[PDB]
Amino acid sequence: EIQLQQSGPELVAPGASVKVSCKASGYAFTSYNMYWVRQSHGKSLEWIGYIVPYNGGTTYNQEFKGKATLTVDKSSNTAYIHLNSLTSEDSAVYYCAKEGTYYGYDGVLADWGQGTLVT
Amino acid sequence: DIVLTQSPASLAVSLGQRAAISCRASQSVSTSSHNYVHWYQQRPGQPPKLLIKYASNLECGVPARFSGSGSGTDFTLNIHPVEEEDSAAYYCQHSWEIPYTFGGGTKLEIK
Amino acid sequence: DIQMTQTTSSLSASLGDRVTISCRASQDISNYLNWYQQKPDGTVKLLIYYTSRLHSGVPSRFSGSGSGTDYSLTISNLEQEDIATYFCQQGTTLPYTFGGGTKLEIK
Amino acid sequence: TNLCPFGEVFNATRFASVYAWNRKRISNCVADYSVLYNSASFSTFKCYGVSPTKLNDLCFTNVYADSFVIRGDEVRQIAPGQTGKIADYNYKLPDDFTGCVIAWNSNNLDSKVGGNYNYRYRLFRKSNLKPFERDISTEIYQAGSKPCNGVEGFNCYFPLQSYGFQPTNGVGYQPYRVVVLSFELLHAPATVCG
Amino acid sequence: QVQLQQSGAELARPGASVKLSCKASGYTFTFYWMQWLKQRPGQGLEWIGAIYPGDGDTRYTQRFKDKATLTADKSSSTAYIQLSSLASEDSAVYYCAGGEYDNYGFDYWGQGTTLTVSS
Amino acid sequence: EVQLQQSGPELVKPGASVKISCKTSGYTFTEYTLHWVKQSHGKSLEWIGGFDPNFGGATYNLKFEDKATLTVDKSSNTAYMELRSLTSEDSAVFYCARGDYGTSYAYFDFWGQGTTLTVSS
Amino acid sequence: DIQMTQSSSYLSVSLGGRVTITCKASDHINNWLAWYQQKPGNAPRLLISGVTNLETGVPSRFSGSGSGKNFTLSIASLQTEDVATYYCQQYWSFPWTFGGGTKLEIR
Ligand SMILES: *[C@@H]1O[C@H](CO)[C@@H](O)[C@H](O)[C@H]1NC(C)=O
Repeated sequence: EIQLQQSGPELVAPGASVKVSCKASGYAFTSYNMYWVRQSHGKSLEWIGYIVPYNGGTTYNQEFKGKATLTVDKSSNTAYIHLNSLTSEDSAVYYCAKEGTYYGYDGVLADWGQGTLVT
Repeated sequence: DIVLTQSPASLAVSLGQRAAISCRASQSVSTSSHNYVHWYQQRPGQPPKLLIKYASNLECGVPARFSGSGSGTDFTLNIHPVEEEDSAAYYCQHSWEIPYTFGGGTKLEIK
Repeated sequence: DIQMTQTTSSLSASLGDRVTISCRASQDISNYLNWYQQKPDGTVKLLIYYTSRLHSGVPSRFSGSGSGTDYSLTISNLEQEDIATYFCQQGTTLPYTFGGGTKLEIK
Repeated sequence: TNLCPFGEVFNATRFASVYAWNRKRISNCVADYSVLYNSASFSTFKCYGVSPTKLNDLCFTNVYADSFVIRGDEVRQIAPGQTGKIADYNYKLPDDFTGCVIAWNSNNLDSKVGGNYNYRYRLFRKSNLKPFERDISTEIYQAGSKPCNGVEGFNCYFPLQSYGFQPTNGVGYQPYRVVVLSFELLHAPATVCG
Repeated sequence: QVQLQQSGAELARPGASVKLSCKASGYTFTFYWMQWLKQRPGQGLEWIGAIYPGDGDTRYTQRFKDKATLTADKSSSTAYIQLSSLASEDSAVYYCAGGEYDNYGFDYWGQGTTLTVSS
Repeated sequence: EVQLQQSGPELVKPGASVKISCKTSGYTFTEYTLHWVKQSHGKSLEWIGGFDPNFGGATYNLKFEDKATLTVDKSSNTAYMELRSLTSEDSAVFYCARGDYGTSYAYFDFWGQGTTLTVSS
Repeated sequence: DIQMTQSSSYLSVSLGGRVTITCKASDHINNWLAWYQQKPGNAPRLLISGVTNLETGVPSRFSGSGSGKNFTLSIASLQTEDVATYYCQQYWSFPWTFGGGTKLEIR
């Protein structure tokens, strides 16, 4: 199957820096844009950006370009996000999710990870 | 474009022996599982009719004596008994690319 | 009209040496510079196409570098096969204007 | 005021194969990119280097419209950087690509109940391809057995193998008629407009 | 293998015209550009122009715009450059070169014809 | 059985258009192409091009994009071909073949009678 | 940054009836719409990719509709496994903004 797993829940104080992994296994890892998305509690989702894994060229949102920076490793099949300079307002659930294997449009998300409840 | 020329264009055979009509292709019109050349028959005053499909597999409704074979660029036809019914022209074909070109065609006259 | 400004017209050394050849662009050509090679009988063949090391069927001594508007090809170790005039090129606007050419000859 | 034909390379009747892909250079246009959007039939529409909402407001120098028919699975090898049989031996896209890979699904068109042996792709080659390189050498391949006399014995194969296109294959073995638009953004007199 | 074989050396009087030839065979001639180059002896190459033989479109430069005119033959798989209203200016080696991807250099090169003009 | 019938023979004045019918009868119309083949008095057979009735298009040979067109009537099961801009050398007998399912044709199974076409004054 | 809205953040219908979710978009989007379903405590799943095309593995009670700026979802006869939120999504321009969302409760 197509399995996406991440780290567990985190706990840091205001004004720190975290990173959570996302290890893909079950497909050709160099062939899907791995996105990210943030969802606060009881509200709608909000974007962070995407990283194309063979190159490392990153795209970010407008309100998230200072905090989150993404990286990738083709050997370990892991996609990391590095969140810096957090607050209590940035306490949400973070997903890593690729697009559909036969749909192909640049923005749908057809299989999602678990989610690391960051505090 | 792929051109085909059939030699011998003048073939005369007696009633007992076999015939051998050739189809030489330009490119290697062949893959690992199919040969993309077909054969036909045309009597004078008559529309054509199919003999072989995919150069070996035999079409349903023939006297089961026309059976050719060939690998790659050179393809041949074999008619081991010949009768008065086999006094006609026999065109080649190919279905490789999108211009499908029939060959020249040789006249088989009985002796 | 980007005009490439190749610095030298003649460069000489001996075998075993490590020789670099420089080529300076007018504007910001933004990493679309080639490198060519012309043995004196008239045959021309490409050496590296993109600036960042991507070479096409050649020995692995030739590897250029640079970014922005200053570029340079270099050979790790040269032999008697490595004697030519080495052009640079630009690929972002018309016309494609070539460099001058640094003639190599063994000292 | 002449709108250049996407009615000749998109809704064409028969697409060429993968080992010999067509290419129609499109020039001197008023290019309506709005008939490409307004369809749910176009399955994958990935534009690299150019945002798809700004296609109508950009002017280029050349537009290359490549066309072929591959399997469903392979519609993700037509991208910068990927490998696999389609992207190394048949049709390789460059790294700094500025284009829009478009591919719908046509199983009502390119399939028979017994099989469709018209579309073909390559299997082996000595070197993987350079960008946009096309070769149609259908020679009986030298894979070893160094005296080769053509008769296709041991250690010598044909370099093409056909596709098996039936309606009862699922999604991974169905024909997806890809069209790879490739914009040439070079500083020049602007040819194709909006 | 692909090679671009070019014509032999020529002689021309001032006032006449030459029509050179570069027979491209080994790749698909009607798919990619064919670019003519000019080398005055002792100086670098100068791009004369290019021709797309599929539709017959030309990209002349400004200097060689009216004396040099480009035509190509689709069936014969060769390209022509027609120098008209000659002088002692055009005593130089003329090359033919082309490639599949133009942003990645010019891969295949011709041999080059030496053109002399005197009487 | 599966059989195809065309129109009658016809003489042609130079610079005119002729609609060659081909009335099919015996099978489901939208599962089989109808190609046309031209043969000129004992010369080699040449493929004009065929219609695809489920798609609604046609695939002409590149030496016949100028003078040939293929239109069908899906209701009455007839396929037509109109020849325009004709010279005097384009006088032949015109055949109406039958292929396979769309973009899968390789052989031509059943043929028609063929309308001999002559060009004179 | 296109904004997208929904009618009500809470739409409560009874079991087996009909529900009609409404999603209006700010700017012009052609058909590029998605939907999701987030049962609480878990990850969402794509239901209707495109405005009308259903994905493989969903029941056929769901039927997307509408065009222009306002799209609607409609469920044929509701069960107890579809009592979750339903996020509208565009995928036209880069900030692929999700909708508001509407959690459901039987009445
Ligand atoms: C192709 O033809 C169909 C038939 O009407 C049309 O709907 C479609 O928009 C056409 N595609 C293009 C790119 O013109």
